[PDB]
Amino acid sequence: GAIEPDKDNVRQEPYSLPQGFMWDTLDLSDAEVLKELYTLLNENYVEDDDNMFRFDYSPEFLLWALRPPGWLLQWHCGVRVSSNKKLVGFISAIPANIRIYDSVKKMVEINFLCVHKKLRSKRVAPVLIREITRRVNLEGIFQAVYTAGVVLPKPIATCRYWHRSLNPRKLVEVKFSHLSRNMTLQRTMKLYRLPDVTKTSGLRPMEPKDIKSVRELINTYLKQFHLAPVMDEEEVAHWFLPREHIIDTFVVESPNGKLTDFLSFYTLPSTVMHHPAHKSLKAAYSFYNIHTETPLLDLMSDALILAKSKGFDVFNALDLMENKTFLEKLKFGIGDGNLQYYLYNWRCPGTDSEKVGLVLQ
Amino acid sequence: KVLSKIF
Ligand SMILES: CC(C)(COP(=O)(O)OP(=O)(O)O)[C@@H](O)C(=O)NCCC(=O)NCCS
Ligand SMILES: *C(=O)CCCCCCCCCCCCC
Ligand SMILES: [Mg+2]
Repeated sequence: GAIEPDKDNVRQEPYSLPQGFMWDTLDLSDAEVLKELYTLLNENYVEDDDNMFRFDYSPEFLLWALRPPGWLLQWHCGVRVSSNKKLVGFISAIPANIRIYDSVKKMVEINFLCVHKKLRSKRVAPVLIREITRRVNLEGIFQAVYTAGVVLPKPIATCRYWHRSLNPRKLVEVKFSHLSRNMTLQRTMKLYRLPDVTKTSGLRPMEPKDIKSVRELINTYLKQFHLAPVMDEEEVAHWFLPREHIIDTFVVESPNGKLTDFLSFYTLPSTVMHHPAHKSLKAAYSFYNIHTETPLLDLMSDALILAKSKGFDVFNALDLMENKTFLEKLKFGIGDGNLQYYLYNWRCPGTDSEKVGLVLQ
Repeated sequence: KVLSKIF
């Protein structure tokens, strides 16, 4: 359970930054500030282990990820250089109802912790963590969930990335992938060829009228996992209604009209930092895929077909939920990255990745 | 948080 009880005293004044820095609460409704945050992340956020790719979250994507129902302006915490007002730090919290084993707790999800490359090792990130903790506590929330590539003490789970090539030649050219150990490039491309049309009957984009049904579908499905979100109708609409270049959700409407399944994946390109011919890698990420009548394998096959039809170069997925049941069959290849999940102020046994039912952007 | 590539 909780390590420390809900506090009886929380600091009311912001924590002190090092000299030369100032706090700024970012209002992403100001296109100027949203562009500043986009630039910060596009130039300084997470890169692959060999520094060839760097996340390229779009401004619209940041709006989708950072303002779900109940979002708070004070939880978009930025840090600027005082002398020239340049944005050099950021961290964010968004509210969520998170079920850990049997306990449904109001928590925050922490994300987008980023400090400018030139202003690192100045102990800015620890102050950012303290300050977001303070701002969350003052709203009456004392647990958090988050993910990281770094191995910190006592993760609740470790998940592995897998990758399904959709544009093998490009992936090989930019060194995201490599030539098969014993096949020509051409035979590799033939190996990963997908059908031109989906197979599942009744597969169609999600629409507003689907909200409640989708809610019903996900909250039931997620019951089997040890860590998972619990979503109300507003949250379902936010996280799953299609937004072009951001989030795609397809539902399976049975003949009578009931929804029986749905698949979803979000759009998250990577900058290719040093290639003479390629500047970006278009990647889809598996989000939440719920099955009650369609086999999960056919579901994810259709997901791959749709991502391909939409011009994606690769389809990524973690080995959580039931994903291990289709990863190898659908020709995913194991990635070189591990994602750890962590709970703040909650002590509980760790679990396996297939018992993790939470996906963060 | 993690930008994985094919191993
Ligand atoms: C990890 C982080 C934020 C530390 O910044 P810092 O201000 O130099 O921390 P300090 O070493 O001074 O305690 C910085 O290296 C960074 O922004 N890396 C890229 C973003 C990232 O990896 N976020 C993941 C959160 S674990
Ligand atoms: C990626 O951006 C996650 C970075 C998480 C850093 C540690 C966050 C610790 C919890 C802070 C919020 C506490 C609210 C009770
Ligand atoms: Mg620093």
